[PDB]
Amino acid sequence: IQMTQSPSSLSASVGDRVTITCRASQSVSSAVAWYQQKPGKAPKLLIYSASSLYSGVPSRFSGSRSGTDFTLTISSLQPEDFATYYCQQSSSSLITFGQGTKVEI
Amino acid sequence: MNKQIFVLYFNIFLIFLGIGLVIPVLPVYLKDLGLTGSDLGLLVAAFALSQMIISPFGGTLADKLGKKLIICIGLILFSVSEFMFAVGHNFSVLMLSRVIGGMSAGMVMPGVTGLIADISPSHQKAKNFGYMSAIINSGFILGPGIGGFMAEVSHRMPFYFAGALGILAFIMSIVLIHDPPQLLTKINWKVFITPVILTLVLSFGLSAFETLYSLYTADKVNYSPKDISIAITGGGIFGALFQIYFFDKFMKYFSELTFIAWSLLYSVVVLILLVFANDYWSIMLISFVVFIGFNMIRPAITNYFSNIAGERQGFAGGLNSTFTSMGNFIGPLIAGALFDVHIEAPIYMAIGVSLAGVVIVLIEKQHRAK
Amino acid sequence: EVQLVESGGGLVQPGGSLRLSCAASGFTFSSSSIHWVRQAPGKGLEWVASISSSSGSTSYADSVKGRFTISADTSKNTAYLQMNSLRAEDTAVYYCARMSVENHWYYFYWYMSPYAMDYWGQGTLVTV
Repeated sequence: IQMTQSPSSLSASVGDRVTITCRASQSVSSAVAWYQQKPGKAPKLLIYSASSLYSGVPSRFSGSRSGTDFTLTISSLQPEDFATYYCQQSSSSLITFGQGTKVEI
Repeated sequence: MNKQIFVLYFNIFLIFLGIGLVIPVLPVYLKDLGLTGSDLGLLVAAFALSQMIISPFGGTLADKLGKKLIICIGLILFSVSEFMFAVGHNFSVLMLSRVIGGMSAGMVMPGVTGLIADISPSHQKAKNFGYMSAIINSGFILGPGIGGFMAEVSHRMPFYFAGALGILAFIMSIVLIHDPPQLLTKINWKVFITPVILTLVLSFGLSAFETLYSLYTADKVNYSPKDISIAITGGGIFGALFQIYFFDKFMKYFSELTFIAWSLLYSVVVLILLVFANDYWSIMLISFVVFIGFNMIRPAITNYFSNIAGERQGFAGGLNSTFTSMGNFIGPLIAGALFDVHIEAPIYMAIGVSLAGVVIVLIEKQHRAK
Repeated sequence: EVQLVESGGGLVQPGGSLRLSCAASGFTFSSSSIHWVRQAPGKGLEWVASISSSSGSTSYADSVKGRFTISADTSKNTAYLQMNSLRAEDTAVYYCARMSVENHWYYFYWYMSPYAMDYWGQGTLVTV
């Protein structure tokens, strides 16, 4: 189950609205997760469901689903958000990550 | 798999055997005291109410404390209930024993289901639910048979068997079991409705007929529980074997809803024939052929539920068990009430309910076509 | 609190072997599953393997089906990834994460814990 994440790169300024879509071909279950990774460190959990929010994560992040398109929304951006955000679905025992959205602030 | 799964399956097979144990020996139990059919149904009905009421509380206790302790506590309570039921003298002490057994069953079942979910791999979950349904149905069929087997030597001994088997299961569980906003909106409340209603009507009709057959035989044929249980379990094994061996041909030319609609049609016409049936061998044969349809309805219903669920097979199993208990309590009280008011009113209710299931399946098919 | 530490990595001859291990601490190993992901230099992540301690079920990715063997011993709370054949595509920074799998009882039915890779240890590096 391959998933396409669009776009690949996304430049942005501070305090804007940024959205990233990772589309799953077989989308029947909302087992979508998103990870933020900084250069030279390990990715940290950002969303662990369709629209949930893990503890210790800023409230500005949010997720949503529409049929097959999974949207991550950053309502307000800060310099900290300089990182790469990946999509992951684990509906089955197999796990497949996305391609990556390296934002450039 | 390991024997830890065998013990867990036994913990449910024995529970449902105890569920079905009362029906064969019930007529002598409540006729030597001379009790109206209302209480005869009310015994099993109160068992089912206890099970369903304690099911969520039992699951909560299993989650908050630990599955092993809840399982052994429930086996101990079930063994105590089965030992006490055979040392009863009046209606109250028997209803209390049935209630305690029901609460033990309803607080064991969630614990065993959770343990099986925690031990089984993520891919053998639909299959495990299939074995769960198969074991539950086998216990439902086989309870009365174990009752009637040694209901012959004495009328307290089958519950001695039940208590001894509960103690044995408890001692295996002690030495073998070891410990390791979109939540509710996922169900659309418009897809599971048809299988829910269908399993409800199936369980209701089956429990009602199982309750009514013993009363009818006792009040008209004046016979012993032995061949009553023999006929019930023979119909059960006939239907189960028929379906499990010829489902390859059944699935070839029939769909699911068509199968479980023509099943109700066959059951209702055979029950209409049962109205005409008034002879010993005639009533025996007609009950034997009636039970086949009720027994073969269930596998199609659980297959439909599994197909509908897809990935939420735990939810499907929980809903199926809850609504099976719903039918198993709604049936017996009304069956006893009508048997009190008239000897064929339960039969008329059964055929009407079968026709209601028929029209429900018909409207589901029409909605699917539209 | 909860931390994960990994050992191994370094220079590997092509086709050689290396035992990549993850040391667990702070969480219940038998109520969680340890998974391994791979990060190629300048590329995106990709799940490699996963083992569930509460059930003994192991899963491998299609590109890696039948070449890396995963295991986890509960006694020392360790997670093992055995490498039997390495190549150019296998060079990466390998991370080790924990996947929480514990059934919670909603009334009348058990529901699994939501899928998540909560705790990540600083991954080691495997070259060549």
